[PDB]
Amino acid sequence: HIKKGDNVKVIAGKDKGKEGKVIATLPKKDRVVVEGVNIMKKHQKPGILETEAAIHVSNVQLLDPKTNEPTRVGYKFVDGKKVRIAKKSGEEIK
Amino acid sequence: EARDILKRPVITEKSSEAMAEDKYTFDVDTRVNKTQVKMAVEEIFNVKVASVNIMNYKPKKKRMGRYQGYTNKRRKAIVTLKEGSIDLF
Amino acid sequence: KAKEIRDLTTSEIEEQIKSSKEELFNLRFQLATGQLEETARIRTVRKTIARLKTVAREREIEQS
Amino acid sequence: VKRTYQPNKRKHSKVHGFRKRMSTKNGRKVLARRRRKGRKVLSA
Amino acid sequence: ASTGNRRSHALNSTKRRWNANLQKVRILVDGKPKKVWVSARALKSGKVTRV
RNA sequence: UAGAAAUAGGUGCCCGUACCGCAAACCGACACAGGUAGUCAAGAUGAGAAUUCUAAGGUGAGCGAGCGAACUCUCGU
RNA sequence: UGAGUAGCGAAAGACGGGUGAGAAUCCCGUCCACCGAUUGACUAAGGUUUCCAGAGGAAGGCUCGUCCGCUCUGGGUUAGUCGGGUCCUAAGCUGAGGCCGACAGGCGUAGGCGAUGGAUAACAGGUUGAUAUUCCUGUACCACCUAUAUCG
RNA sequence: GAGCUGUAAGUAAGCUUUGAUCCAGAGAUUUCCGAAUGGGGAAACCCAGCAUGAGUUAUGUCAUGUUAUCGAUAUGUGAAUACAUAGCAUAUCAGAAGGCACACCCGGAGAACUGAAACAUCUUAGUACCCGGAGGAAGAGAAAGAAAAUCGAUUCCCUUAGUAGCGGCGAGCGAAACGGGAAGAGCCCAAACCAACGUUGGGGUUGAGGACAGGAGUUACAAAGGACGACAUUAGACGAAUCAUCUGGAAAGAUGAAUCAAAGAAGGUAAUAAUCCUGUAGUCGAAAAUGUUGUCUCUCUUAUCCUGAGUACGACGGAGCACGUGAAAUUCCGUCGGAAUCUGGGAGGACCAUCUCCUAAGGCUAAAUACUCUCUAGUGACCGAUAGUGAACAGUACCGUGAGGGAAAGGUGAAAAGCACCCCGGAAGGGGAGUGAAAUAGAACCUGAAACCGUGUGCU
Ligand SMILES: [K+]
Ligand SMILES: [K+]
Ligand SMILES: [Mg+2]
Ligand SMILES: [Mg+2]
Ligand SMILES: [Mg+2]
Ligand SMILES: [Mg+2]
Ligand SMILES: [Mg+2]
Ligand SMILES: [Mg+2]
Ligand SMILES: [Mg+2]
Ligand SMILES: [Mg+2]
Ligand SMILES: [Mg+2]
Ligand SMILES: [Mg+2]
Ligand SMILES: [Mg+2]
Ligand SMILES: [Mg+2]
Ligand SMILES: [Mg+2]
Ligand SMILES: [Mg+2]
Ligand SMILES: [Mg+2]
Ligand SMILES: [Mg+2]
Ligand SMILES: [Mg+2]
Ligand SMILES: [Mg+2]
Ligand SMILES: [Mg+2]
Ligand SMILES: [Mg+2]
Ligand SMILES: [Mg+2]
Ligand SMILES: [Mg+2]
Ligand SMILES: [Mg+2]
Ligand SMILES: [Mg+2]
Ligand SMILES: [Mg+2]
Ligand SMILES: [Mg+2]
Ligand SMILES: [Mg+2]
Ligand SMILES: [Mg+2]
Ligand SMILES: [Mg+2]
Ligand SMILES: [Mg+2]
Ligand SMILES: [Mg+2]
Ligand SMILES: [Mg+2]
Ligand SMILES: [Mg+2]
Ligand SMILES: [Mg+2]
Ligand SMILES: [Mg+2]
Ligand SMILES: [Mg+2]
Ligand SMILES: [Mg+2]
Ligand SMILES: [Mg+2]
Ligand SMILES: [Mg+2]
Ligand SMILES: [Mg+2]
Ligand SMILES: [Mg+2]
Ligand SMILES: [Mg+2]
Ligand SMILES: [Mg+2]
Ligand SMILES: [Mg+2]
Ligand SMILES: [Mg+2]
Ligand SMILES: [Mg+2]
Ligand SMILES: [Mg+2]
Ligand SMILES: [Mg+2]
Repeated sequence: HIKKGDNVKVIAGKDKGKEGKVIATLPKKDRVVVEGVNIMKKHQKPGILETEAAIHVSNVQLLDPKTNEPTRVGYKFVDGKKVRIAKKSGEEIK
Repeated sequence: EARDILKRPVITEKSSEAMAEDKYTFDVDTRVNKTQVKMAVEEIFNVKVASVNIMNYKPKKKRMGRYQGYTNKRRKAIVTLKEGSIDLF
Repeated sequence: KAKEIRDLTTSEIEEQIKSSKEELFNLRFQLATGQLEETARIRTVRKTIARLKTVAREREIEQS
Repeated sequence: VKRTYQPNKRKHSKVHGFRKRMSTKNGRKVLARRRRKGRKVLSA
Repeated sequence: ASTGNRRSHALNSTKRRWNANLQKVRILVDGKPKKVWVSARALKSGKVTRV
């Protein structure tokens, strides 16, 4: 229900309250990589790389198209297709 | 089936030294006789074969951590060419 | 590719099987001499042969 | 001094090998027991 | 043949068998004459006729 | 017995083949003074394959350095 | 704990040079010494990669270790004629039918399997780090096939 | 419905919205050994025949099919031996073989330690083991019964009852009928007698009957099929409702204010979440295959004679019956003998007579019952790494000629962020510097007791 390119709000963790694009999705581990969220400093042998580390998908939430408030997402059918729709408003999600 | 008989060329220092004497070394299927190897070489590389020498290699004991095992058993054929030449590279 | 194979005559399937087995043989020899480096071609040809033999058997079982 | 085990490939195969076990009902019982216990090696 | 017991005077029990009174005669089995072992009681009964 | 050439050219498969092997790799739990079938058989001496020293060839033994008591072991008077 | 105690598994080593962080212990050299009806050479069984090269030194090696039958990586065994099968039988094993036996099975005919024996065509030289009567060179032999003129 | 090329990091090379990886239904492929079956053989190998096809001048080589034994059918051919038969050759069938959870079940065969405070009868025990045969259950079953006022096949549960009885009348062994329940079902032949050419049809099936004079069905009662529908199973889909602050590395905790509920089961998420996620209640869903099923259909039907003979039964020897041969009926086996024929025959615990009940010596039959290697969904005042499986990572390592025996071994962190860089060192290992909430969480990685081993010293 959370896809690459989505605008998400971080609702738990160190960066709670920040918004970012979902760079990557790891469905097997149920984790996503959110740009600017959970920055790790790794010791590169052949400096100090600073790059995002994945966080659990349950720590991010989609933002409603209308109110721009976090919303759970349902599913509806329109001409034989499943479309994400917001709970808070009901408008289809991009 | 000729391309099933021959698996791969063997490129080693000894096999290169044999290549200098028009002898070509192949790993072959473990169930084939040297007549089949000669025919397969003739069909694939359009050369004349003077003789074929063949030998079997037992599985080699090998390990990766606590996992000890064996390599596959091998059959090695050395093919001496009467005429022609084989451009493996 | 099964759709593309299905439009070939039985003899043509046999002709493509032989040439695919020839390309596969050439790839293995290149790999053994450290000259291929394009290793994904091996599995592609292997599965293509499998598809070609699958259809040959399918039609050889519809005819009988 | 001479010890009890003097190995012999042929002797070992003929007395304890698979075909010798298959040759008698009690040998087949041995094979069945070893299959039931889950042995990697059923015979020589 | 059935199994039972041989009993001593002190009633000690020992396993024993009771064998049939088999006699080797030719009885024409399945049309073809053939010498087979047949019980004397069976011969008395009359189901099997010799020769 | 019933019965019914030379020459020339070509073809010739499978399995074993490494290494140790009177042993550091075999049988003895050991890189263990033990056990392990056959073959080859130099010179001097000698009846000899005995003996002692040598040849071919191999080997210096997978803890050492001192000291030169008792006692123990092997050896000489 | 016993205790830095017993032991460190038959023996002759010395020195020079080298390598190295480190050397009685590895490499090379000279001298010395031991076996030599064998401590030499070659077959068989058995083992099954221990073989070769390059790299290593945690553990293994009764000390040490730069070394190794140890570790890592890559290699190495070539046959018409050698030994065995496509030949033969011995003991023994097995055994169509068959005989016998509560069952399971036991025995046995023809036949078969089965060497430790019988038959059977290749030798000399060279060459590798590692294979050689197998590779190369030289010179042969045996069986079969075909082409150009009695078998039983 | 966006990632994917197993575990399982690593690249490299690629696949994928022109729908991949993945899940389920069905297909195709499926080396070699193994009953192993062309022959052999020390399993996973060796060596062949025949036919067909590649290839070669040709041989060598290869590919494909076929070739075990015993059965079955049908074509010949042929002995001793005249006819015949035995036998032999060929084609056709593909019936058997072997395995198992073989736990439960039926049968064959069948101990001993032990108890009797010794021991032989007895007991352990018809148990263990072995062997044979099967099924999803098996066995039993339609009264020659139980009984004594009548019941009405079998099986299984309760009870009768530790009673009656058996028993070196010791140790011990130990019913059944009645009554209460689960389940419930009855049938087919042989015979007399007819029709035909002894063999087939018709007929008949019992406690007195028989001879003669639409309704039932593939669960027994005869046996093969189709049409349509239903349901269920094997993938899935939707699925209500929370925000803020505080402490924190992180909130689900605390505090304040809300919401949902046919959903407050559960698990996950950086600490303890009905409202964040996966789910839950509830609802929806099948191209294909598999079942169970209903209707239609489709099938079949409308006392003159006989009544199971080497039988019942008896003697001797045994066995099974709770019962040890006893007052021992009732059931079975070996040997030997050996009936009656509705005025018949059998039982009612020796036996006789009456009375009463039944009708042997042919067969078939669902359910109630037994078990769990399994599968699906769940449960526990069950274990929590010396426990719980032997086994959380193994019938492995290791031991043994072999049968066989048989371990040890779980935990970094929320996230690899798994310590760039500098210094001593050949390395190992350290001290810094960084990451982290924590590095005495640094991989021999949670906590880290005791024994044991050290360094310093207040008193001695
Ligand atoms: K060799
Ligand atoms: K969460
Ligand atoms: Mg060879
Ligand atoms: Mg050699
Ligand atoms: Mg050695
Ligand atoms: Mg030594
Ligand atoms: Mg020794
Ligand atoms: Mg010795
Ligand atoms: Mg002499
Ligand atoms: Mg001497
Ligand atoms: Mg001590
Ligand atoms: Mg001291
Ligand atoms: Mg002392
Ligand atoms: Mg002392
Ligand atoms: Mg000492
Ligand atoms: Mg020593
Ligand atoms: Mg000497
Ligand atoms: Mg070496
Ligand atoms: Mg050491
Ligand atoms: Mg090595
Ligand atoms: Mg026999
Ligand atoms: Mg018999
Ligand atoms: Mg021999
Ligand atoms: Mg050598
Ligand atoms: Mg097989
Ligand atoms: Mg076979
Ligand atoms: Mg066989
Ligand atoms: Mg058949
Ligand atoms: Mg068959
Ligand atoms: Mg079974
Ligand atoms: Mg069974
Ligand atoms: Mg007693
Ligand atoms: Mg059985
Ligand atoms: Mg059975
Ligand atoms: Mg959902
Ligand atoms: Mg929800
Ligand atoms: Mg909160
Ligand atoms: Mg009757
Ligand atoms: Mg009795
Ligand atoms: Mg009785
Ligand atoms: Mg009685
Ligand atoms: Mg009676
Ligand atoms: Mg613990
Ligand atoms: Mg355990
Ligand atoms: Mg550190
Ligand atoms: Mg450090
Ligand atoms: Mg540091
Ligand atoms: Mg650190
Ligand atoms: Mg701590
Ligand atoms: Mg700890």
